This record gives sequence, structure tokens and C-alpha cells, in this order.
Amino acid sequence: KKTNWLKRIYRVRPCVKCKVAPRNWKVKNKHLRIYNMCKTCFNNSIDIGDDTYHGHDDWLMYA
Amino acid sequence: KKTNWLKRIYRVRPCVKCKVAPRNWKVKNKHLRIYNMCKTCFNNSIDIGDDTYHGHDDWLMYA
Ligand SMILES: Nc1ncnc2c1ncn2[C@@H]1O[C@H](COP(=O)(O)OP(=O)(O)O)[C@@H](O)[C@H]1O
Ligand SMILES: Nc1ncnc2c1ncn2[C@@H]1O[C@H](COP(=O)(O)OP(=O)(O)O)[C@@H](O)[C@H]1O
Ligand SMILES: [Cl-]
Ligand SMILES: [Zn+2]
Ligand SMILES: [Zn+2]
Repeated sequence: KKTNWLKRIYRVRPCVKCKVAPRNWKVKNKHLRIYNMCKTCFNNSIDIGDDTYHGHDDWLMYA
Repeated sequence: KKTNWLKRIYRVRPCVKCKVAPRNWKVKNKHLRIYNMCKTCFNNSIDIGDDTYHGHDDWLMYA
């Protein structure tokens, strides 16, 4: 059930910048990192000079 | 925001056995463990001989 909760929280938090697309993520190690923004908004953030929305949280994948 | 998510998931999952009371939990280390059952149902499970509902998940408290 932890895995279904991770999935549920991933599906209810859209990108903070565009409010439509899902967030980017990576499986680092044995942690899942959910970044604040989709990939397209993150790259845009780099081009326009804004980093106010950079960030992420980590969730581990056991139990 | 991770902390508000942990709180949200704790508030939406009641005890698996009695379906009313919130689950028991402990802060082990720097992990939060949410057990499957309230304390009163867990102790009952020990007295009646059923362990079908024993278990828990772990959530870390960073990011
Ligand atoms: N898609 C994204 N949305 C928001 N923040 C991001 C995104 N991608 C990268 N970042 C930011 O980049 C920084 C770290 O990059 P990352 O590759 O996660 O870690 P590492 O330092 O291991 O490469 C963090 O502050 C992270 O929030
Ligand atoms: N309230 C509860 N609800 C469900 N399972 C429980 C509960 N309390 C203890 N358990 C079970 O007891 C076992 C481990 O006990 P616990 O104290 O969490 O770990 P430790 O082995 O570090 O003492 C686990 O299988 C756990 O699910
Ligand atoms: Cl977690
Ligand atoms: Zn976006
Ligand atoms: Zn109960």
C-alpha cells in the first residue's frame, strides 16, 4: 500500500509552475525524488532566470 | 510541503481493523513508521491470536 500512496500523491500534485503537467522525478538509489516542476517548466526556469520554484522532496521505497 | 503530505496521508487512513480510530505510529530515528492498527486494536489482536493485520510503513522526514 505504500506504493499506491506514492502513486496517489504523484497523481494529485501537478507542476507548481504550469499547474497542468505532472512533475518530473528521478529514482536516485532507493529513493524517489519528486521535483517541483515538469521538465519543460524547469528548463524554462533556467532560460528566464527564475529559480523561485526549484526544489523537490524524497520518498523511500520500502515498507 | 512533504510534512503536510505525511499529515494528510495519516489523517485519511484509519485503523484497518476498526475503521474508526487513527493508526498508531512511532518516530524511530529519523523515520516515521505508521502501523496498520490503533493501539487498542493491536493489543486485542495479540489477545485473540490474530496477526493478519500486523504491519506498518516507513516514511522519512526530510526534503
Ligand atoms: N524539474 C525540476 N523542478 C524543480 N527543481 C528542480 C528540477 N530539476 C532539478 N531541480 C533542482 O536542481 C537541484 C538538484 O538537482 P538534482 O539533479 O535533483 O540533484 P543532484 O544534485 O543529485 O544532481 C535541486 O535544487 C532541484 O530542486
Ligand atoms: N499498532 C500496530 N499495528 C499493526 N502492526 C503492529 C502494531 N504494532 C506493532 N506491530 C508489528 O510489530 C512488528 C514490529 O514491531 P516494532 O516495535 O514496529 O518494530 P521493532 O521490531 O523495532 O520493535 C511489526 O510487524 C509491526 O507491524
Ligand atoms: Cl517517504
Ligand atoms: Zn510545468
Ligand atoms: Zn482500531
